Amino acid sequence: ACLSRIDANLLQYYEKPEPNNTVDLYVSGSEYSNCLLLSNSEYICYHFSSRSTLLTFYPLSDAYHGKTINIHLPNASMNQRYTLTIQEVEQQLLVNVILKDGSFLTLQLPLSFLFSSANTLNGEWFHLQNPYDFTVRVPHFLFYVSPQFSVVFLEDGGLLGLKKVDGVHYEPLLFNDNSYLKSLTRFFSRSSKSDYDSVISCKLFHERYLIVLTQNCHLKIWDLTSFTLIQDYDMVSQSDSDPSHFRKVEAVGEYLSLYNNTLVTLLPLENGLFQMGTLLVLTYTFQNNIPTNLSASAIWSIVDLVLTRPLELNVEASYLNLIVLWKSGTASKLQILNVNDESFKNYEWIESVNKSLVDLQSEHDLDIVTKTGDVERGFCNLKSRYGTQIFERAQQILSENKIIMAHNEDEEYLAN
Amino acid sequence: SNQYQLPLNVRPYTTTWCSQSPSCSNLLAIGHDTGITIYCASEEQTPGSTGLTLQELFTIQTGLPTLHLSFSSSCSYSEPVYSLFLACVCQDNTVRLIITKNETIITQHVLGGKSGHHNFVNDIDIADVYSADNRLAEQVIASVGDDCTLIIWRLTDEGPILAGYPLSSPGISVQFRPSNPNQLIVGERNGNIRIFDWTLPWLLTLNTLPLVNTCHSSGIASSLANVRWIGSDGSGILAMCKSGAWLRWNLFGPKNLLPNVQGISLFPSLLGACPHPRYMDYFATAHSQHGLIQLINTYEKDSNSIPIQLGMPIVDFCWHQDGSHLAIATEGSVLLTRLMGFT
Repeated sequence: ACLSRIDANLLQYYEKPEPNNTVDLYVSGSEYSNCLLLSNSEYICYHFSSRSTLLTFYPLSDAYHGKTINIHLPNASMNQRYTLTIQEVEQQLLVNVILKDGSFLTLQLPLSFLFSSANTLNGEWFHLQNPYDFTVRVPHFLFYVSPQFSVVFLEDGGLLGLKKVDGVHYEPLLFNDNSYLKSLTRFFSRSSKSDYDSVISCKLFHERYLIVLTQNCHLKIWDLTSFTLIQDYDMVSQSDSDPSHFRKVEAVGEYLSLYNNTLVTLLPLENGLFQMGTLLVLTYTFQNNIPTNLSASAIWSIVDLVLTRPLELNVEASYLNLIVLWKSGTASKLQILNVNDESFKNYEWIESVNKSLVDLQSEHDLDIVTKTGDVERGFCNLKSRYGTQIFERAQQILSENKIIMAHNEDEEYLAN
Repeated sequence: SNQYQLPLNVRPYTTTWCSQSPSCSNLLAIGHDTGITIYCASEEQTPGSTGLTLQELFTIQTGLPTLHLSFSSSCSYSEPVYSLFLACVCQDNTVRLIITKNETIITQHVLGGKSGHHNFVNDIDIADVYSADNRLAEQVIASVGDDCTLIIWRLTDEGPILAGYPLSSPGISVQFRPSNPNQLIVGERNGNIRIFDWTLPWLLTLNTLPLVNTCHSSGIASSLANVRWIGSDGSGILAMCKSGAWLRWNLFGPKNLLPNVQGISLFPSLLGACPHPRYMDYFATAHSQHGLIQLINTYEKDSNSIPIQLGMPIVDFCWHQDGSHLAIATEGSVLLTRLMGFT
């Protein structure tokens, strides 16, 4: 383990577990969250709520004094954050969201407004729109390509194009699709709820090529100049073709990321295969399958992966680095795959500590410093340790469950 | 229960029986804001409910507060005249030994300033050490404070010998080992527990912090309240946290790998545990703020016994040597209460 965990609760120093400056915008976050870097060198954070009805923004480097903005949505998005995009166009956060009813919502949030004091917003910061009939063919994945262009992926397997003409209106530019004709075979139906080989991951290469990963782990490659299927690789027929079980991916997730012209793909074989080839001209060319090192049955799920330039690790022999984030319940696992050379055959897995020192010390009773004694002493201890957001959320959960402090010295309470 | 009032302007800080010396075990001292008061406990006819009453004998004036108090084995009675030796701590942050004939202080030794503790003194204890010939060779006082120091103060035939020892944290209690004055125990605020041979590194250090059973989390701050030896050979060690968590270790046979037993008082114990002089497995602990006292049995015979509940805060308490009576100083009084079961 070459890395350690440093936990940061951006409100820890302050008594109020919420910023005084919070603004609620309304249109006529504990399920997804991410950061995005902007023109001004500042990081903006965003959260999409459990229901996918609330979007929240706040500045990484000024969470307490800066403004957090809650944007309320009329209904949930069709398929969670997977039907949502956020990109900085020109001094604005452009946010598009296909909603459940079929609407295509556009949000325009000026950069200024995100770092201003204002609790008001002027002008058309949102546009509703119905470009296609999503009642019949339900979409599930929205992918940004450009300020005017971005594609839609459908549950049945089809791609839709979406071209912006003026500043607001969008129109379907359909792609040629003859994949459906496998319906002719006795092994597939159009009407079947199975059989769909929908896209589960997608990346844009050199502005023009659109690399898609399907539920059956096919890598298809679309040329946006042609709007034509250029490539179709079966990722699985390379390694040991197990007739027993290849788990066709049953949800959209982060199963590939590219750096320059390299491309790693996550294939499920005991949840353990990182294929990585190279792109070049368009041609994808295999190099090696790198398994994972995971035990206790292998019950970790990919959260996010990011292929990137090498780090400063204890091994100078490095060419590329894949950062990998697994999850199993609320427990997480961070690993770095180091590839040594341009052959993807020599590599090394680097693990990290997945609990902070403070937490480990508390769990393992290795804390010698924290003052002992009084019941209220323990109160100060825990309050100071955890921060007000958590401490008050915990005191909220207590009273709901009818657990109430008997007296000053209720040790049975503190235990809880 | 029988209740005996302290003088109207007397605020008690500490209460201790003279169990350390059989000649004087019916003597009770109360340290207060102007000195140390001595009472005598006698078997009246009474009803044999509480067949024990308290008679106030006298008051030793010192002119300043007394926070901790310990009789020595040197105490004696004569006809009548009481010859007393008391170790205590005063408002000037000094540690003192006062030798009296009744209320009159005939002799006084004071250890303070820079030569003394350099912060607040948290605890004191005293034992008499005799030579091979068996004259009084030394009287030894041990004390611990917030200056991260343990002080051993020996008063010998050729005069005083002073020694200081550094601590990793403030000293919160200290007590010589029963039947073996060569050994003693020192408690640090941080949970460290030292066994020490002062005649001589120091022999052993246990710690209650990492041992907390955590079936019920004892909390973030579980500052060590008290550690005391138990048994008449000092065969055991008992430690109690402010949180009420307690632990017991024995010292004999074979090899050892954990504390022998562990538990938790119903309430916090600001003053710590007061082990029974006759029943090792038993000790008393107070919820000093609401004025309740729980009685705990180490081998779980107890099942939450709370023989004492006052409607008032408890300042201090201690067992009479007989093991059935309890003396308790509250903010304005001292009670003698007899638990019928221990008779």
